[PDB]
Amino acid sequence: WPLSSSVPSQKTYQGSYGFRLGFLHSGTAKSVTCTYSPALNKMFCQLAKTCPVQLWVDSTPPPGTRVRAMAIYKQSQHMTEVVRRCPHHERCSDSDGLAPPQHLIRVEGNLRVEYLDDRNTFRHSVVVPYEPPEVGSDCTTIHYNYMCNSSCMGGMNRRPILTIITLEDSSGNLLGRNSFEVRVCACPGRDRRTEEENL
Ligand SMILES: [Zn+2]
Repeated sequence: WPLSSSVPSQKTYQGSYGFRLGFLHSGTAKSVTCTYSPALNKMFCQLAKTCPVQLWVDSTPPPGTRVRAMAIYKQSQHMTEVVRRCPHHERCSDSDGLAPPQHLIRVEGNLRVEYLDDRNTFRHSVVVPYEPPEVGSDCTTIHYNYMCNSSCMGGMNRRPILTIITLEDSSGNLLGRNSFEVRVCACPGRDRRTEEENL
């Protein structure tokens, strides 16, 4: 696969709308589906399972705002390599009828989801309309699904990745950015507790 000639910025930018991310406070019981470590800024999740990510703003972005998610390798020497699904999963029969079979990150439960293969940078990304929080709610939740394990040979192959979440206006202008590390693994709860053990 062709390397990208560029690397997306991962610099945090709250912007005019005071944009940042939140995650459920899920703990590390062995049963948890998805769990986020504030100390590591790292989400631990399972293949193809719901991964809630919260959008928090201080003021409401204008109508037509969109929310984009994109993965990059965390290690500088792999950064120009496009993060994609391994050949095995690229060929498996788990299509949801909306997502490209090579894309690592999907969004579930949203029929307005849109996927992009960037024709210049080669990066994959997934975008949904920004929706303000339901009345009485403090944030907007997106349900992401990661469609390969961190260990997948011929794919991520045990290399750490970051998900970059950006807010953009209807014309593509950057309004906000935040990011977090992701490990897609068999037992998120155990793995988080173990990785934090090294602190
Ligand atoms: Zn895979």
